[PDB]
Amino acid sequence: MVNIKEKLFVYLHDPPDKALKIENHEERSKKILSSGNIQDKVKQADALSSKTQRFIIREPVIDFLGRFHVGYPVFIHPISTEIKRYETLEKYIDLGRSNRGERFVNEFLERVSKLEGDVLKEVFEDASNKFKGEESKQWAYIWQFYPVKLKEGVKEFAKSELKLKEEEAEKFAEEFVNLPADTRFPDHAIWTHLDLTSALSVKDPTLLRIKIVPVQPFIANSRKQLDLWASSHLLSMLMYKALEVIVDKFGPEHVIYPSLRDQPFFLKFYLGENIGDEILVANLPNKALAIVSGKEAEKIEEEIKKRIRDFLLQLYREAVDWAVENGVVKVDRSEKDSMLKEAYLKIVREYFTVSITWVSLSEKEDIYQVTENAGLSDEDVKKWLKFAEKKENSRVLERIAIYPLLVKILDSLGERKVTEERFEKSEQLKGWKCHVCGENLAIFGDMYDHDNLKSLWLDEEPLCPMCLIKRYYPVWIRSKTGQKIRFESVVDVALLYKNWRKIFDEKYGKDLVSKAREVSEDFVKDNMLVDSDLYYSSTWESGLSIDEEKVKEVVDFLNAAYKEIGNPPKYYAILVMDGDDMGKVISGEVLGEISTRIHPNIRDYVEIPEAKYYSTPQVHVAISQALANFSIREVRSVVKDEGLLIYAGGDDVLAILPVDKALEVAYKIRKEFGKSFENGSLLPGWKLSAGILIVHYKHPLYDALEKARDLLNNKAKNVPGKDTLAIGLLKRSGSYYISLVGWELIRVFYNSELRKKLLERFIYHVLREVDTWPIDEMLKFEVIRHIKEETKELREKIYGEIKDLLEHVRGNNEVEKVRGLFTFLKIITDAEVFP
Ligand SMILES: [Mn+2]
Ligand SMILES: [Mn+2]
Ligand SMILES: [Mn+2]
Ligand SMILES: [Mn+2]
Ligand SMILES: [Zn+2]
Repeated sequence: MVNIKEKLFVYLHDPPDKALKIENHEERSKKILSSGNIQDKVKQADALSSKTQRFIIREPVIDFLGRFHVGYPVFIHPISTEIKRYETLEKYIDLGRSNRGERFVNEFLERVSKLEGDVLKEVFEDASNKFKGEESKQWAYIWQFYPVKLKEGVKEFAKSELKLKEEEAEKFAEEFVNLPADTRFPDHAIWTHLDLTSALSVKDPTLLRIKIVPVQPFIANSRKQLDLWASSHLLSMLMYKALEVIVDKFGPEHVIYPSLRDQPFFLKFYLGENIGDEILVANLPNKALAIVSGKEAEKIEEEIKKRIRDFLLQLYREAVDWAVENGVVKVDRSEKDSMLKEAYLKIVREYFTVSITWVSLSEKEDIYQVTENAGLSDEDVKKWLKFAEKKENSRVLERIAIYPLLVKILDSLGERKVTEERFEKSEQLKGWKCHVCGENLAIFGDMYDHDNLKSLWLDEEPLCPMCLIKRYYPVWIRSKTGQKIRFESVVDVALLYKNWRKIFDEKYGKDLVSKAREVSEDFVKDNMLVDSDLYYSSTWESGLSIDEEKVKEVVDFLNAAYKEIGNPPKYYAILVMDGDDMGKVISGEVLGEISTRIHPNIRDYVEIPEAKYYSTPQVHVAISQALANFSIREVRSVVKDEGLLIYAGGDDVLAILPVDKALEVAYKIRKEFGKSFENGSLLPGWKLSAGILIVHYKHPLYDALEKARDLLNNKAKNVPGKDTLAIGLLKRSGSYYISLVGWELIRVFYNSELRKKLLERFIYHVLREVDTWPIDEMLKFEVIRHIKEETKELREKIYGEIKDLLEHVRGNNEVEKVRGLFTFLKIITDAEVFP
């Protein structure tokens, strides 16, 4: 139901360069739109936005080209409260004003508006050319690529017409595109404001919350890395199928969370853009927030559920066909027909529960009634409401004025629904269970004895419908995107340690392949080993799936290689990260004081309640965009091809890394999640906790994921103030070493001379002594004990370093701190884990 002209008008009610001049900005919007159409609903949208405002200006103006003017405008990070100044823009504007004054102002404005109009026209043309039939895809394309093409055009304008250097031009454009929407409260960029106006320009706008469950039972129950990735990615695809409805009916700017801008799924499967291996990463969470017209709410709920069910069923059908064709199931046409029986289709149908809930944004009601019935009543909240009541002179208001609490409310309701629908879930047939998961009925399981059931399946491994879908999914992604993950096995990731696989392939690869051929022709496929574990001599020594004792020759060959280039890495690392109190960040209760959000100069001219800063919807959109930038760009940039980044949607991250790269990667992802700005774009100015679990490759994956999630949720997030890294080493021995450590310790230790000496006895004795010991003296004794002019310096320096490191260790008393620090030291200094 998308009409592109009206959408362009209501969207560009304000110009992108509103920050540049506040005076007569509607006129510039009229010029930009003049290329398209002629410049209502926007009034209602503006009023609804105005209801969220928590200020009364006591009239001051902040503007680059203004004439009472209170100075140039800056940008303030919503979470960080860090101030970002438009340096290049400021300089150029100042020099221009100095040289030609007002004439320069009008001429420059006319030029800039001419450029924005041009770019808008070109983009519109591209949209109409690429998507002739469908207006929805057109608007999606325009909304997506407009700020980009604008950035390129402004960069060209600065480089050519203004004769600026490459760096200065890039800065000029990046600062131009990321201008604020309200110079008084530069929490958010102009684009998020445009998005909100367009979203709220619809009749009876309502807030829609979507949740798809279960995440963990589906994901964490994986036996293979490929199955894990498949699970995460399939979940993300389900969320994309859900959001596709919203994008179709309304547009991408209607989705508050997650932000759809630069989303690989949105770009590839909707805008048809050609995408690389970045599509392999799962960037969409299982929770979503959108703005939808009130009349069409239920219809859209049914439509989302319908699309998800249908997609899953088609996926299952294609899966069945694939399985029958490639020999995954050795079956005849009658049985193939039986594979699609109502029971299995029903399993597929009812596995995923989708809870959609909504609340009208513009239906007036008592603020206090809403919050009290909700139970969201703090001392701060009461003041926050009182200010609104006094400002609007009305006790009852549109509930959008209580937007943050509303979201909370919605979440609550959603949660309950999740339970209810789960209670009314039909029991599953009684039968033999899937060999992969062990919780779902296997196909043919109800109809056959276990032996016969085993005979029907490849490698004697019966599959449930969901696991069959899960097995077919990588082929499906390969067909739809031309992409497959670089590392299929967990051993693939483990062997990245010190480039062991590359070095070994280069030196002894062909010989290992040939001797493998000597043992059997099954082990070698496409001149490569069919499985990576065949790189280990142990696999050949014992368990295999007889043959001549030539296998032993291979083994000795491998052992010889191990003598020459070192032993192969049998350990890998699971990195699971999550943001600290993210919900409280979004609601804004943790974020702190409201005063910091205002431009410093107008602090006196504006009246503000003595209460917490609860997030306006534009702030929510801003933060969503920040999380999208982080997950889509930064995390993937850090991991690169050093490992496998399975999932990255907003705050939470899931990746499999080699043991050497794990700590660096985790620390750098945390560092980048710390940054407030990268170029023009925003980043989360916040903190996250993580869990790193080092596991032997033979260990069952589901248990490893369990212990990793355990490390993150029960260890790292249970520390006051959080922001901790929980490192666990689970040796084949069965011994489990856990160390709780602050992020800085990684950097300090990497810088420490202690590391240099350690890499090029002590730790064991320290752990032995701590338990019985009654401490700085106790430490000093041992440091002196294990470590001629040089030695006093080295003892003093390493004791100093240990003293520094102990500070960053998560322990409540020094006994704890030493135990943790030296547990960490035990973890790194393991000859088995770090050859
Ligand atoms: Mn406006
Ligand atoms: Mn306006
Ligand atoms: Mn999270
Ligand atoms: Mn970066
Ligand atoms: Zn299964």
